[PDB]
Formats: sequence, C-alpha cells, structure tokens
Amino acid sequence: VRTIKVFTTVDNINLHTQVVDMSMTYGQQFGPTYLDGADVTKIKPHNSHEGKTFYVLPNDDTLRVEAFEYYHTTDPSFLGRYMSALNHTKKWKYPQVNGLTSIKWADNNCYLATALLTLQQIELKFNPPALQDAYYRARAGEAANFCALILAYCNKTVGELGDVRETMSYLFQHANLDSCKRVLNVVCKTCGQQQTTLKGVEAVMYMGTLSYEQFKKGVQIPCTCGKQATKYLVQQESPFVMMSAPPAQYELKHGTFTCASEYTGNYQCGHYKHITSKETLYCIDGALLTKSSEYKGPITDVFYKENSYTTTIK
Ligand SMILES: C[C@H](c1cccc2ccccc12)N(C)Cc1c[nH]c2ccccc12
Ligand SMILES: [Cl-]
Ligand SMILES: [Zn+2]
Repeated sequence: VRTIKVFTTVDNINLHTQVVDMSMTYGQQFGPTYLDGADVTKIKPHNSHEGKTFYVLPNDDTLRVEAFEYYHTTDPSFLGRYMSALNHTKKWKYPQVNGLTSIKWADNNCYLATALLTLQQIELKFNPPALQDAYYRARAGEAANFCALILAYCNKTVGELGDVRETMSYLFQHANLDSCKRVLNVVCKTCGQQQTTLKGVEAVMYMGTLSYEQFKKGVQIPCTCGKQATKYLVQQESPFVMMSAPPAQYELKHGTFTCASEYTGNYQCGHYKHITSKETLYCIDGALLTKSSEYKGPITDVFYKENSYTTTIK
C-alpha cells in the first residue's frame, strides 16, 4: 500500500492532514473532492499531490462548524457550487482600470464586474470571513474567489445573465447594515400622512428613482386609495444609499454621486457598464476605459455617499 500526505479543508483556513491510499480515488476516501476548483472525486492520487490542499464536503460535525463559521450558510450544495464557479472564474482576467479591479468580458459577467467595481467604492463590511477574505484578494487584483462566492451566494451559475440590483440585495444580507436606518413620510391628499422606519438592507436600497436629491424633496407614488401621494426622506443613517429605477436616459453630474450602473438592452438581454466620479467621469466597460466631463445614458442604479441626513421639512 503506497500513500502520500495531503491536507483536506472546507475553508482553506483549517487544514486537516490525511494519509491517502494511492490505489483508491479521492472520492472513495473523502467523498466529493476538489483540487484548485477541479472535481477530482473520480481521480486517483498522483505523486505531485503530496502536500497539496484539497477541498471536501463537510461530512462530520467538525467540518460543518468550520464551513458554517467561514461561509455563514448550512446549504450543503454551497461548497460544490462555489468550486464549480471558481473552476471558471480562476480563468477570467481582472484588469486594473483607474486603480480599480474590473473583469474582462466573458460568460455574461458584465453584471458581476459592475457589482465588483461598486463594492470597491462604497463603505461596507462583509460578515462571513469567506467574503471578507475574498474581497481583500479582489482588491489585491485576484477577484476569482470573490466572483465565485458571489455566484454561489446568489445561486447563479457562470454564463447566466444577471441584475446588479438583485446581486447587491443578496450580498447586502451578508454585510453589517444592522444599524442602517431610514425614516420616510408619505403625504396623500385623501389618506393623510404616514411615517415609516426601515432598518437594514431596506434602509439603503430604493426602487423607482435614481435621484437622491429628488427622494429628499418628494417622489410621486401610487397610494392604496388610487391617487398619487408624495414620499420623501425624513432621516437617513447609513454609509451609502443605492437608488435604482428601470433603465431610462439620465444625466450624471461630476461630483454629485459615487458611481452608477449603465444598462443597455432589454429585460432579457443587455450589457452593463460602470460610471464612476473621480476628478472627471470614467466609464469602465470591463477592460475598456473612456472618460468625459459629461454623461447622458441609460442608468438603472446610482450609489451615493451618506453618513447622517435629517430633512429640514417640518
Ligand atoms: C437592469 C435590468 C432591468 C431592471 C429593472 C427593470 C427593467 C426594465 C426594463 C429593462 C431592464 C430592466 N435587469 C438586468 C433585468 C433583470 C432583472 N432580474 C434579472 C435576472 C436575470 C437576468 C436579468 C434580470
Ligand atoms: Cl469586508
Ligand atoms: Zn391615499
């Protein structure tokens, strides 16, 4: 019986030394096994595997605690889905554009590139160590693990078309937004006024207007009575806000926003670009960078810096 030593892991933090039989498959010895994202379940050990780290499914109480503490999920499919995405994302290119890590276009990844660019510019702390650790690598120019984790957390596969807003709402569930707070007042000429308070993810995201200034002054929404009412922002406590609406032609003014999602196409099929406000306006389209003093284009998300806002409307 010939053997080598390898490490198995669910997290790549806690390594578990294993003596492996070179006459059995990894699958026979460990269950589903991954080597740098590749499924080696049905492969027999090779001498070059000595001292390498293999991922395995949590098949005992030790591994399940380690996996839960790292990923903050008990979904047994998660590790498998992360490894299948990572097997493709480790082959993408991560261009440095304007001091930011982007992604060269591939497998409809424009929505992921736009989310990655946005996450480098808004103030957000991820709760799971997996996302904290992979985000740090993405900043250092190696975003493959971060992109594969986003796909696993959102239950999306490489190649699937995606929406930036939907992606940010899933990721924001894993971010520490617990103390974010939004107070709204809605004024109806029939029904009167209604003040509500939102906490967490709901406190930082709004669907129906791109303009943070217009949200502060009043937006028109349908009341339950069938009239139009006026909704406005009374108080905001958060490090950023995300304002979204169905794609429409919109003017981004230098200095008035952090970054924005441009979307061209239709609900089914389309392309995201990323607009950021530095000393001038930059349009990041994967690896491609164009700059202008002005922008007009089909915008669907705008991100704004915030700390504490209280309306002066009495
Ligand atoms: C920006 C876009 C979108 C957002 C909101 C309203 C829209 C109205 C008309 C056309 C596009 C619209 N996403 C990508 C479409 C989209 C939403 N969820 C998805 C899931 C998978 C693929 C695309 C999508
Ligand atoms: Cl973080
Ligand atoms: Zn009403």
